[PDB]
Amino acid sequence: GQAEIARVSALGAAYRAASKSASAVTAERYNSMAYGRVHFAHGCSYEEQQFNKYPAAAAAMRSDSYGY
Amino acid sequence: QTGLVNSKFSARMAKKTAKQTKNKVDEYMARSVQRQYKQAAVATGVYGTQCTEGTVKGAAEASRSAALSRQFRIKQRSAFSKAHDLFEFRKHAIIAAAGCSYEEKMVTRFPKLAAAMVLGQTEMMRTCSRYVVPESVEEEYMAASVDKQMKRRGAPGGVYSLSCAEGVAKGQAEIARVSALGAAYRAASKSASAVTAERYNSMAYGRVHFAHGCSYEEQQFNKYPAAAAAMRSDSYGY
Amino acid sequence: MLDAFSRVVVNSDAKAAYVGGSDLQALKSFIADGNKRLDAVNSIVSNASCMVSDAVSGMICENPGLISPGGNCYTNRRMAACLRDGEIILRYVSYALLAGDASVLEDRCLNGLKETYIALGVPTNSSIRAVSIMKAQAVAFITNTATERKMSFAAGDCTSLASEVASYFDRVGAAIS
Amino acid sequence: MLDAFSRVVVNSDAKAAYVGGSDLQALKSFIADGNKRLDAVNSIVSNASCMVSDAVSGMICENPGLISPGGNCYTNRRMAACLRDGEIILRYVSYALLAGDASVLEDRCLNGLKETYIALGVPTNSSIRAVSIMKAQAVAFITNTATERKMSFAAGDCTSLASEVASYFDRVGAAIS
Amino acid sequence: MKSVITTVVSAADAAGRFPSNSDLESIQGNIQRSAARLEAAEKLAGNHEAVVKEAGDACFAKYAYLKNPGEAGENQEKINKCYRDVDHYMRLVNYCLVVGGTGPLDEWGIAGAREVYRTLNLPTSAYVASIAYTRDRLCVPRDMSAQAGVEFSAYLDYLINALS
Amino acid sequence: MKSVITTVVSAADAAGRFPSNSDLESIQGNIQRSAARLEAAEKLAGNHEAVVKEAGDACFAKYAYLKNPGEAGENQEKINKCYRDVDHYMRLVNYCLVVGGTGPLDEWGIAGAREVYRTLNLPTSAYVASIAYTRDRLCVPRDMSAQAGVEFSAYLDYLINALS
Amino acid sequence: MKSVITTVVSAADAAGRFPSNSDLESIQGNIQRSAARLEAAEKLAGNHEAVVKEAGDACFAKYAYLKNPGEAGENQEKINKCYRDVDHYMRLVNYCLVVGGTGPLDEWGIAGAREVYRTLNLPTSAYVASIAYTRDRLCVPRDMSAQAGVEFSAYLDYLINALS
Amino acid sequence: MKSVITTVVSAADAAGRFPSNSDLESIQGNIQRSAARLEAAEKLAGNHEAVVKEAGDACFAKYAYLKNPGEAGENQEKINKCYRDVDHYMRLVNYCLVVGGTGPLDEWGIAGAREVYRTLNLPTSAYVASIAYTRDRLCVPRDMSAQAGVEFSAYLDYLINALS
Ligand SMILES: C=CC1=C(C)[C@@H](Cc2[nH]c(/C=C3N=C(/C=C4\NC(=O)[C@H](C)[C@H]4CC)C(C)=C\3CCC(=O)O)c(CCC(=O)O)c2C)NC1=O
Ligand SMILES: C=CC1=C(C)[C@@H](Cc2[nH]c(/C=C3N=C(/C=C4\NC(=O)[C@H](C)[C@H]4CC)C(C)=C\3CCC(=O)O)c(CCC(=O)O)c2C)NC1=O
Ligand SMILES: C=CC1=C(C)[C@@H](Cc2[nH]c(/C=C3N=C(/C=C4\NC(=O)[C@H](C)[C@H]4CC)C(C)=C\3CCC(=O)O)c(CCC(=O)O)c2C)NC1=O
Ligand SMILES: C=CC1=C(C)[C@@H](Cc2[nH]c(/C=C3N=C(/C=C4\NC(=O)[C@H](C)[C@H]4CC)C(C)=C\3CCC(=O)O)c(CCC(=O)O)c2C)NC1=O
Ligand SMILES: C=CC1=C(C)[C@@H](Cc2[nH]c(/C=C3N=C(/C=C4\NC(=O)[C@H](C)[C@H]4CC)C(C)=C\3CCC(=O)O)c(CCC(=O)O)c2C)NC1=O
Ligand SMILES: C=CC1=C(C)[C@@H](Cc2[nH]c(/C=C3N=C(/C=C4\NC(=O)[C@H](C)[C@H]4CC)C(C)=C\3CCC(=O)O)c(CCC(=O)O)c2C)NC1=O
Ligand SMILES: C=CC1=C(C)[C@@H](Cc2[nH]c(/C=C3N=C(/C=C4\NC(=O)[C@H](C)[C@H]4CC)C(C)=C\3CCC(=O)O)c(CCC(=O)O)c2C)NC1=O
Ligand SMILES: C=CC1=C(C)[C@@H](Cc2[nH]c(/C=C3N=C(/C=C4\NC(=O)[C@H](C)[C@H]4CC)C(C)=C\3CCC(=O)O)c(CCC(=O)O)c2C)NC1=O
Ligand SMILES: C=CC1=C(C)[C@@H](Cc2[nH]c(/C=C3N=C(/C=C4\NC(=O)[C@H](C)[C@H]4CC)C(C)=C\3CCC(=O)O)c(CCC(=O)O)c2C)NC1=O
Ligand SMILES: C=CC1=C(C)[C@@H](Cc2[nH]c(/C=C3N=C(/C=C4\NC(=O)[C@H](C)[C@H]4CC)C(C)=C\3CCC(=O)O)c(CCC(=O)O)c2C)NC1=O
Ligand SMILES: C=CC1=C(C)[C@@H](Cc2[nH]c(/C=C3N=C(/C=C4\NC(=O)[C@H](C)[C@H]4CC)C(C)=C\3CCC(=O)O)c(CCC(=O)O)c2C)NC1=O
Ligand SMILES: C=CC1=C(C)[C@@H](Cc2[nH]c(/C=C3N=C(/C=C4\NC(=O)[C@H](C)[C@H]4CC)C(C)=C\3CCC(=O)O)c(CCC(=O)O)c2C)NC1=O
Ligand SMILES: C=CC1=C(C)[C@@H](Cc2[nH]c(/C=C3N=C(/C=C4\NC(=O)[C@H](C)[C@H]4CC)C(C)=C\3CCC(=O)O)c(CCC(=O)O)c2C)NC1=O
Ligand SMILES: CCC1=C(C)[C@@H](CC2=N/C(=C\c3[nH]c(C[C@@H]4NC(=O)C(C)=C4CC)c(C)c3CCC(=O)O)C(CCC(=O)O)=C2C)NC1=O
Repeated sequence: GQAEIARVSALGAAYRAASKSASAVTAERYNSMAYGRVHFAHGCSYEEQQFNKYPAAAAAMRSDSYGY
Repeated sequence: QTGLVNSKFSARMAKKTAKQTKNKVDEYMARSVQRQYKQAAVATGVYGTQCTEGTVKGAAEASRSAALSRQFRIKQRSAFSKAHDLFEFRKHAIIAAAGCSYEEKMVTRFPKLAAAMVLGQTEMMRTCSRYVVPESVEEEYMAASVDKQMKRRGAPGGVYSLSCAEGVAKGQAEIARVSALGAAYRAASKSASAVTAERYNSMAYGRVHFAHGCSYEEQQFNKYPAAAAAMRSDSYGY
Repeated sequence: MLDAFSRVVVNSDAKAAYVGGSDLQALKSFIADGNKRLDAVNSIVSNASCMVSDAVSGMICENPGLISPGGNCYTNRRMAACLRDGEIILRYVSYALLAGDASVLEDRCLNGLKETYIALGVPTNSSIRAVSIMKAQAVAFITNTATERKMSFAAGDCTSLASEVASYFDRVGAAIS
Repeated sequence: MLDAFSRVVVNSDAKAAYVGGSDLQALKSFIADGNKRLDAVNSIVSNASCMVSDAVSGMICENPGLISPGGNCYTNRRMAACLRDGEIILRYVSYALLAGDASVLEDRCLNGLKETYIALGVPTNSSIRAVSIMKAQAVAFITNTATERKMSFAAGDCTSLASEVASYFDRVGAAIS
Repeated sequence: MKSVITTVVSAADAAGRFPSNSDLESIQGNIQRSAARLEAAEKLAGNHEAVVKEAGDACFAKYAYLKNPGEAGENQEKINKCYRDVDHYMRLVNYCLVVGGTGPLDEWGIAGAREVYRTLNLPTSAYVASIAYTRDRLCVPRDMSAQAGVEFSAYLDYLINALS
Repeated sequence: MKSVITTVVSAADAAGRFPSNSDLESIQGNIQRSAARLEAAEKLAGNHEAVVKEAGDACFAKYAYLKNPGEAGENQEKINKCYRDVDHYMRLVNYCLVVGGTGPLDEWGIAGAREVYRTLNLPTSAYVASIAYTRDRLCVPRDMSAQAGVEFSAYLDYLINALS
Repeated sequence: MKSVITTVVSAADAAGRFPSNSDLESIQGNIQRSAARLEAAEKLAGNHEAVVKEAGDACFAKYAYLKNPGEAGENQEKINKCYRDVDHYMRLVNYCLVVGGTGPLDEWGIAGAREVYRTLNLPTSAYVASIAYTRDRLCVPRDMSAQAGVEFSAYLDYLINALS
Repeated sequence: MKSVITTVVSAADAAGRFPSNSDLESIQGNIQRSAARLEAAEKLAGNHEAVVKEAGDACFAKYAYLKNPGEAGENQEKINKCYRDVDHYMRLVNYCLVVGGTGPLDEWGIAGAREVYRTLNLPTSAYVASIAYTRDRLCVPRDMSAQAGVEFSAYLDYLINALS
């Protein structure tokens, strides 16, 4: 049952992130681009040019030893 | 965490994107223009005979049925027929707003506003087919051949398109027949000050929208303005 | 519009009479040489572009005043309108030949054409000479008596279809006169 | 729009390939049982009015909440719109069956219908149950397995046309889902 | 008057095109069918006293309430004008067997049908009862051939679907 | 793509009507012709190396002025792209023999034809010379049957009338 | 929803005009009538079990042919859904007595009425029989007042004229 | 000519509808008001020499600059035509008290008003000064009743709002 509780809790958080303020959706929009560009791009001028267009793809990458 | 990969059960995108509140501007812009264009038919408070839907008891509800599947058919268009609409509606919306470079940008950003402007302005100054009656059989053949050529784009290549559809259930084409038959009587029976008001803006409308300096076509439209009223643009269909 | 099948129905509806074998044998004869009719119309669609060229240039070849300055077929804009009109008339005559009835020729083409040409100043005499040349070409193409081009077919008689299209062409001529 | 003859032409034009007897035998087979297709479509036009009244009333017979106050098929205005929409869908499926191709079903009917019903609040589940009942009626009328009415025909097999219309109906169902 | 030739000529005329091989193709379809859909017009033309008598009283057998005083079919000329209407409808079916099209049914019996029978209280179920009776009174090998039996019934069920 | 079924389905759809006996009638016309207009597609499909070679040089035989330097058909790839065009046109004729319609000729070779050959200086008389040569090189009892010879020539003369 | 205020506000809005003395005048007409057309809504609201029972079986008394097997009103839920419909129609009449307008009759019972009863074979004469019975079962000094009796019957005969 | 009946008849005619209970309701509003808005037309009809004399010189008292040579109201016939205009405007107010509508004000004094006074240099403030003076010279219990005093002033302030 615990995976189901963690399901429903992760399902509510997705609604809460899709419903926040207009000043915070465009604040998390920019530091995501910057975060991906410094932590993972490292001068590869394609990957920056992908992260600027699409920063949710920049936010969706972790480091290696986080797992999952 | 997305609806695609194997992690999630069918709940996503609970938010306003920049799509939808773009399109809700064009909704309101089309409606606040149809208001101002219908506000010329009801000038002093009485409803004029132009803005009468039905004459049978259930002709108005059936015209609402016909007019709701009308603009659903506009949504059932190909991508080649999506794109061909706005790039000539923008052309023709420039011709409506002669000066006023405010309106030149106003009709150029918004896409359902310019479609409403070119049909509300011809409904407002009464330059349609079904409002002008030929003063002689002379103009009747003139306007017959314009209707012949203008319905060629409604059946392109031998096949009919949905844009020429006339009813979607049985009996509905007959209701739309009788409703179009009453409107022709009502247009042939109006005031003497309105038959010669629709006579002039028809000449002017044809001359600016379709003649474009061809000194023959003006010289045809001045003699015969029901032939000028009987020509549409391309992406109206029918 | 009507065709050959519809005109007996319209004629019998004004009697309140059922149609039977009193007049269905004419329709069965329309059916039996109906393949001759499809052999007939195709010879005009095959040579439709040469027919207007041979007709409208022959009109000027017999009347050089149409291209004198001021004439009806004088300038480059008016020549295109006349070459367009000739092919429109040929298209409607081919419609009436395929239909077996001159209903589509009357209302969509000839209804209101005479005083349209009167208001435009189009001379009727040259127009009549333009349709009659096309009639002479059509009756030569139907019977395969064309001197310049011959086609392939099954052998037999086709004067019925040649006569039908000959009756359609001066029906066009009588309306614009 | 396209039909069965046009789709091989569209498919072969993107090869720059001439069509021949590599794939004309499929079209000749489309021709040979083409009279079976005309026997097939006529059974749906004969019973088109009963099909929508057996479909839409069965939809409520399995779901009484559509006519609860507030429901989609609740009032007298909305019932007419739903009975109209069912017959429109049946009309386009009959177009696609006569054409031998689902091109006319896509663009003129199904292109933009799903989010049209989403914007109107039309429940999709009841709509799917409405098209599927009509599918079950159509496959019974094609094969003459209808329990209430039988028709006259020449004997033989018609599962290919029954399968074509069965593939058209859940093609309608997949687009509005 | 939608026949098979009116369909192709107006389609070629809307596009401004000469009659091509598409348009020539449709006319031979009005050669192979039309050898045998005109024998149904023979069967309908010589038998029309009996088939509108046999179908004229079928609706009154189903709906005997019409003959009541104050009801719809009150007096004798009511019934005479009703048999007139059944004769008119079978005449249009006889026309449609001859054009190869539903044109004479459409623009002479079907267009504006619902806006008469509603305002005059003529029940359309009584109209479809006679045509439905005539549709199943026909058995194929006695009255006509196989090609004629399907095409005669197809114009009947088209009017049945159009009337209600 | 005007075939015989696209003509009737869109005509029924513009009126909001079910497919009636008119629409069913047109399809059997695509049964009686179409047994023998597809043998012309066999004759065109296996012989297309030779019939576009024999017609490809017929226009250069009539119009030898094209091969001049500075003229229209200057170098070798001019002639290669010209033979490509004759192959493309005979492919659309082969398609039109198979649909039973002029659709694939129209929307793939005829629509927008005049607005290319004028701006690129391709003379349309050189295009109609090859098709006219192919029209009279055919004699009926050697290459195909009688039904095939008329319908193969009818799609050729339709394109001849459309190109000029 | 054509009430007396929806009529004048939209008429002033189509002209772009403020509400003038014409528009203010129409509202006091909804003061003098509306003191007594709402007592008819009291009479209809507390008596609606009996007036749709008394009118529900009047159509079956006139039209006993409906209850036959294979006929229109075959089984028991047929009759239950028919009494449901008579209740729905008298509810819209009760609404129309309250708005002072024919709006709730129009857009909830009258719009699209004819395109249901024809395709489902519901005879509209059976619908107008109940409403006509309810129109003459009312006598004025027993059930309501004089102002209420005319305005209650006027919404009934409006629906009678609209249904047929 | 927007009266209370022209508003409802054209609204019923645009929809193709018979005059229903909405349309009948608006006319009794022209019964309860119209017993007392016509006494204002009595007060205006017998007193119109004095009320346009008293208001005619009020604008010249406020705007004495008009009477200068070279200015707007130069000579005597200027003043005569100005008093003519005040008489014309009070006549249209007298008409509007009688129709129960602003129609005769609109299409006879208000439509095209601004496109005359601008091109002829007639100052609209001088026009609204007389009507504003007439609006507050009226006190209710001496000249008319209470129902008449509000409806006479309402047609005056409507023209005041329309002129500027
Ligand atoms: C929602 C989007 C939206 C727009 C883009 C504008 C477009 C627009 N303007 C006017 C109406 C008008 N538009 C203008 C503006 C101009 N007229 C001119 O002669 C100049 C060329 C031009 C810019 C200076 C004026 C002065 C009027 C009032 C009179 C008139 O129609 O000319 C009307 C008709 C309404 C009416 O007159 O009753 C419309 C649709 N209005 C809108 O509501
Ligand atoms: C549906 C049927 C149908 C037709 C029959 C034509 C009929 C027709 N022809 C012309 C118009 C014309 N028609 C002609 C023709 C001629 N002058 C002659 O002496 C010759 C007899 C003849 C050429 C063979 C000319 C020259 C004009 C143009 C007049 C001008 O600009 O000078 C016009 C006016 C429109 C225009 O200017 O193009 C029309 C409606 N159009 C149709 O839609
Ligand atoms: C300068 C003066 C000049 C002329 C006098 C005419 C010459 C001319 N040729 C024809 C007559 C014709 N014109 C054609 C047309 C054609 N023949 C073909 O086989 C081709 C397919 C197509 C043109 C390419 C046909 C078929 C006839 C009938 C006689 C014949 O078969 O040649 C007629 C009609 C006879 C009549 O009036 O009754 C005329 C007047 N053209 C001119 O330019
Ligand atoms: C779209 C394609 C298509 C066609 C074009 C026609 C093609 C065609 N025509 C004929 C057949 C024929 N065609 C003709 C016609 C003529 N013979 C002549 O000598 C004259 C030149 C011309 C007169 C107009 C005759 C006389 C016959 C044979 C007799 C007949 O068919 O009745 C036949 C033989 C079948 C039959 O006997 O009916 C065919 C297939 N049918 C088609 O399916
Ligand atoms: C060309 C193709 C084509 C279509 C498919 C339809 C699609 C369609 N349906 C509706 C409109 C509608 N459609 C329905 C239907 C239903 N509600 C249900 O739960 C059932 C599943 C279903 C009946 C079987 C209803 C009830 C409305 C009206 C909504 C309302 O007013 O409440 C509308 C809006 C126009 C109108 O209000 O009539 C459109 C465009 N129209 C077309 O032109
Ligand atoms: C109140 C509850 C209620 C129901 C549950 C349904 C009953 C019903 N009937 C059919 C099924 C059908 N309905 C028809 C329709 C007809 N048969 C004919 O011969 C006539 C011509 C025409 C109507 C007059 C046909 C042909 C079938 C297929 C089975 C059969 O042949 O009877 C189906 C489809 C089966 C499925 O879902 O897959 C349902 C649900 N109707 C209701 O009212
Ligand atoms: C518009 C009028 C018109 C039609 C309706 C059809 C009518 C029709 N169908 C068939 C003929 C046939 N029809 C069927 C079809 C069926 N048989 C069954 O058992 C099933 C109920 C059904 C499957 C869908 C079969 C199996 C044949 C005989 C085999 C065949 O024709 O290929 C035939 C005999 C000719 C032939 O053999 O092809 C005819 C005239 N044709 C027309 O011209
Ligand atoms: C050419 C096509 C054509 C038709 C399809 C019919 C359709 C039709 N029927 C009627 C008219 C009628 N139809 C009936 C028939 C009936 N009413 C009854 O009382 C009986 C219950 C029922 C018998 C089934 C009656 C009585 C009239 C006359 C109207 C009347 O008396 O109320 C009328 C009015 C003119 C007339 O009196 O004939 C028309 C146009 N008539 C046509 O000309
Ligand atoms: C043109 C349209 C047309 C029709 C629809 C029929 C309709 C019809 N059927 C019958 C009369 C009959 N028809 C049949 C035929 C049959 N009964 C059956 O049980 C079998 C299923 C079926 C074919 C064997 C029989 C057995 C009778 C005599 C008994 C009766 O009247 O039903 C009669 C009386 C005279 C006669 O027999 O012809 C008529 C006019 N006749 C027509 O002229
Ligand atoms: C599917 C349908 C289809 C067609 C009908 C043709 C039509 C066509 N031809 C050309 C294009 C061409 N056609 C020619 C042919 C000629 N020009 C000459 O120099 C010679 C005189 C003459 C030989 C007869 C040439 C040379 C080009 C290339 C354009 C150029 O080089 O100027 C092009 C431009 C693209 C290309 O290079 O192929 C197209 C679309 N191609 C198609 O794909
Ligand atoms: C809010 C406004 C409103 C109305 C005016 C009515 C109108 C109406 N009636 C019916 C629907 C119906 N009406 C009847 C009634 C009858 N048919 C018979 O068999 C008897 C002869 C007759 C009794 C008089 C029946 C049986 C149905 C269900 C359809 C059917 O079973 O065929 C339906 C379909 C939905 C349903 O089942 O209720 C609607 C919208 N309902 C409404 O909600
Ligand atoms: C809100 C709507 C509404 C109605 C339309 C009536 C309808 C109605 N009438 C009666 C019942 C009755 N109604 C009357 C009244 C009359 N019979 C006559 O002959 C006179 C002309 C007339 C007025 C004196 C009589 C005498 C009875 C008893 C006998 C009967 O049932 O008809 C009953 C049974 C209980 C009762 O009396 O109220 C009902 C519900 N009542 C309502 O609540
Ligand atoms: C039926 C409705 C109706 C009206 C509302 C008025 C409106 C009106 N006033 C004037 C016209 C005028 N109005 C004035 C009045 C004035 N200008 C001055 O010099 C003074 C400052 C000022 C007094 C207040 C004058 C002088 C003219 C004549 C124009 C002129 O001489 O310049 C005219 C031109 C015709 C005329 O001479 O009367 C009209 C239509 N007249 C009407 O018939
Ligand atoms: C879905 C798309 C759509 C339509 C198309 C129309 C069609 C239509 N117009 C109507 C009804 C109608 N129409 C007009 C006139 C018309 N109305 C105006 O507001 C102006 C400025 C008018 C002139 C153009 C009037 C006066 C009425 C009566 C209802 C009212 O507005 O008071 C009615 C109601 C009929 C009835 O109630 O019986 C319909 C169905 N309505 C729609 O909803």
